Amino acid sequence: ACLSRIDANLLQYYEKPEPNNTVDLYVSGSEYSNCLLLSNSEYICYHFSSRSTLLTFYPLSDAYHGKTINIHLPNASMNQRYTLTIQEVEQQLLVNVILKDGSFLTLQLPLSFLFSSANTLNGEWFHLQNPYDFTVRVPHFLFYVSPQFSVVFLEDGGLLGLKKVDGVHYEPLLFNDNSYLKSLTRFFSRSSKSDYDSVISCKLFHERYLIVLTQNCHLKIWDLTSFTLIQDYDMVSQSDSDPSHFRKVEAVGEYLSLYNNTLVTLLPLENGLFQMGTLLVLTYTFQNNIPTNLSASAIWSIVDLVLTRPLELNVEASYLNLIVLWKSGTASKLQILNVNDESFKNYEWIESVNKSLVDLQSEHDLDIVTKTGDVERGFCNLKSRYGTQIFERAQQILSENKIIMAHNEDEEYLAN
Amino acid sequence: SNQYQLPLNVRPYTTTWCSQSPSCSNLLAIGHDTGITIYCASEEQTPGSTGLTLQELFTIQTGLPTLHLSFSSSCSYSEPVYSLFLACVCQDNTVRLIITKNETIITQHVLGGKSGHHNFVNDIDIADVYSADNRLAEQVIASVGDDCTLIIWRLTDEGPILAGYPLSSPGISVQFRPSNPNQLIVGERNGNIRIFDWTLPWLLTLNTLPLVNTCHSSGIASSLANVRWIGSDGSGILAMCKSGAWLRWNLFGPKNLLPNVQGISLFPSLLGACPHPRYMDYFATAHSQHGLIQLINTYEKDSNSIPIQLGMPIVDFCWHQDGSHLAIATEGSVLLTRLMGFT
Repeated sequence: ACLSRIDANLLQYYEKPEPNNTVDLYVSGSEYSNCLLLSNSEYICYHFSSRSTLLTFYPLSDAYHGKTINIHLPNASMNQRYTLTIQEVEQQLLVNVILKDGSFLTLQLPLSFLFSSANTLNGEWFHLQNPYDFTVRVPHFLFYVSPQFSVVFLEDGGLLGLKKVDGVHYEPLLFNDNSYLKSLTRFFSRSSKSDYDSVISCKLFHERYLIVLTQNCHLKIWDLTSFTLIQDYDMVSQSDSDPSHFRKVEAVGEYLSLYNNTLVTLLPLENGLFQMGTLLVLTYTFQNNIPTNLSASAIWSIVDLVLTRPLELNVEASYLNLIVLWKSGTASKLQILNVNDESFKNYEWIESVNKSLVDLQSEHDLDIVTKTGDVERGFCNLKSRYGTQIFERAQQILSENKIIMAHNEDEEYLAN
Repeated sequence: SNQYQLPLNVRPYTTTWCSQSPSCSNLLAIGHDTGITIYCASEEQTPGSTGLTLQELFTIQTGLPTLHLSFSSSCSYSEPVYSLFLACVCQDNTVRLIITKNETIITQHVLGGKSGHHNFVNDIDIADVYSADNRLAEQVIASVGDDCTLIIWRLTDEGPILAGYPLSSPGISVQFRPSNPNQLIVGERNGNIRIFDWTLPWLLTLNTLPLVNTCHSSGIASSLANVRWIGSDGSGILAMCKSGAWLRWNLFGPKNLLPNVQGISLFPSLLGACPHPRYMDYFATAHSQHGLIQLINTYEKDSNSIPIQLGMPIVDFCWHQDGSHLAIATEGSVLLTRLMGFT
């Protein structure tokens, strides 16, 4: 383990577990969250709520004094954050969201407004729109390509194009699709709820090529100049073709990321295969399958992966680095795959500590410093340790469950 | 229960029986804001409910507060005249030994300033050490404070010998080992527990912090309240946290790998545990703020016994040597209460 965990609760120093400056915008976050870097060198954070009805923004480097903005949505998005995009166009956060009813919502949030004091917003910061009939063919994945262009992926397997003409209106530019004709075979139906080989991951290469990963782990490659299927690789027929079980991916997730012209793909074989080839001209060319090192049955799920330039690790022999984030319940696992050379055959897995020192010390009773004694002493201890957001959320959960402090010295309470 | 009032302007800080010396075990001292008061406990006819009453004998004036108090084995009675030796701590942050004939202080030794503790003194204890010939060779006082120091103060035939020892944290209690004055125990605020041979590194250090059973989390701050030896050979060690968590270790046979037993008082114990002089497995602990006292049995015979509940805060308490009576100083009084079961 070459890395350690440093936990940061951006409100820890302050008594109020919420910023005084919070603004609620309304249109006529504990399920997804991410950061995005902007023109001004500042990081903006965003959260999409459990229901996918609330979007929240706040500045990484000024969470307490800066403004957090809650944007309320009329209904949930069709398929969670997977039907949502956020990109900085020109001094604005452009946010598009296909909603459940079929609407295509556009949000325009000026950069200024995100770092201003204002609790008001002027002008058309949102546009509703119905470009296609999503009642019949339900979409599930929205992918940004450009300020005017971005594609839609459908549950049945089809791609839709979406071209912006003026500043607001969008129109379907359909792609040629003859994949459906496998319906002719006795092994597939159009009407079947199975059989769909929908896209589960997608990346844009050199502005023009659109690399898609399907539920059956096919890598298809679309040329946006042609709007034509250029490539179709079966990722699985390379390694040991197990007739027993290849788990066709049953949800959209982060199963590939590219750096320059390299491309790693996550294939499920005991949840353990990182294929990585190279792109070049368009041609994808295999190099090696790198398994994972995971035990206790292998019950970790990919959260996010990011292929990137090498780090400063204890091994100078490095060419590329894949950062990998697994999850199993609320427990997480961070690993770095180091590839040594341009052959993807020599590599090394680097693990990290997945609990902070403070937490480990508390769990393992290795804390010698924290003052002992009084019941209220323990109160100060825990309050100071955890921060007000958590401490008050915990005191909220207590009273709901009818657990109430008997007296000053209720040790049975503190235990809880 | 029988209740005996302290003088109207007397605020008690500490209460201790003279169990350390059989000649004087019916003597009770109360340290207060102007000195140390001595009472005598006698078997009246009474009803044999509480067949024990308290008679106030006298008051030793010192002119300043007394926070901790310990009789020595040197105490004696004569006809009548009481010859007393008391170790205590005063408002000037000094540690003192006062030798009296009744209320009159005939002799006084004071250890303070820079030569003394350099912060607040948290605890004191005293034992008499005799030579091979068996004259009084030394009287030894041990004390611990917030200056991260343990002080051993020996008063010998050729005069005083002073020694200081550094601590990793403030000293919160200290007590010589029963039947073996060569050994003693020192408690640090941080949970460290030292066994020490002062005649001589120091022999052993246990710690209650990492041992907390955590079936019920004892909390973030579980500052060590008290550690005391138990048994008449000092065969055991008992430690109690402010949180009420307690632990017991024995010292004999074979090899050892954990504390022998562990538990938790119903309430916090600001003053710590007061082990029974006759029943090792038993000790008393107070919820000093609401004025309740729980009685705990180490081998779980107890099942939450709370023989004492006052409607008032408890300042201090201690067992009479007989093991059935309890003396308790509250903010304005001292009670003698007899638990019928221990008779």
